[PDB]
Amino acid sequence: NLLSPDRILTVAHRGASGYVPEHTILSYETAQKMKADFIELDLQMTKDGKLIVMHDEKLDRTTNGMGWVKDHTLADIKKLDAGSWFNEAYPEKAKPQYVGLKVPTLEEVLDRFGKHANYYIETKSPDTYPGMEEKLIASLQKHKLLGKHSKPGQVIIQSFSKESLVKVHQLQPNLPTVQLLEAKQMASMTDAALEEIKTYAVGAGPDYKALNQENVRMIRSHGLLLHPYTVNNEADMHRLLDWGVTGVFTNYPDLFHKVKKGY
Ligand SMILES: O=P(O)(O)OC[C@H](O)CO
Ligand SMILES: [Ca+2]
Ligand code: NA
Repeated sequence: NLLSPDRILTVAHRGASGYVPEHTILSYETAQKMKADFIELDLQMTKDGKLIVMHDEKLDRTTNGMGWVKDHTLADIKKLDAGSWFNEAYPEKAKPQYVGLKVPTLEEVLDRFGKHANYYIETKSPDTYPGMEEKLIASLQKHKLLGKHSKPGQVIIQSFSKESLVKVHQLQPNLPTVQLLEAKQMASMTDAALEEIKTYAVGAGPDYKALNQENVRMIRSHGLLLHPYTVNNEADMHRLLDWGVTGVFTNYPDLFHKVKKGY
């Protein structure tokens, strides 16, 4: 069971993004081959209302385009190069085949992997994107990833926005959510706050730098899954697993897969 506290989950942060440009089909394919349990998506929305996968609200960092995603049509965004930026930023990891990779839609990612992947999907800035949760759920429903014979945990919805997750939970009670937390939030965490999270979410996803043995124990004592982000070096993977987290977001899913076998 994907949602079992006894199972350690490898969540490939924006795919195998330590090796391949984030949020490209190729990044997700690479994560799959590296035995990731989940491929992780960040959602934005185009001017014509299409959900696409991109971390930033703006095109500037990971494409040769400029401006807010929501000011551009999907057709115009599909003209962009979403791979070359990676070759430039990380020359030592550059590959010729990264040139010309495209921004995928949510629909394209679900179409690519179907039920062969598990999806960890974040609603970014959902208050700025009317209808984001409904469109997301509609896409999941039509790709047969929802329903009550669906595999529990095949999709997890995550967000920094509590509002977004409460909305998802109200619309789809059996769709597991995970509340994301910044270091500043996690540092002042209370039992009351965790009990509140537990009413709509099955787990918490904090900045791992805010974690210690005591508050890992605290989170787990509430029966919450615990998936800290973003864990990229092996020593920290060991430390967190030793403390008792139940998975991580990582840019190096192959490395975490190896580490977790010892726990
Ligand atoms: O990488 P960010 O900025 O989306 O941070 C949150 C983690 O990815 C967990 O979704
Ligand atoms: Ca994310
Ligand atoms: Na750019």
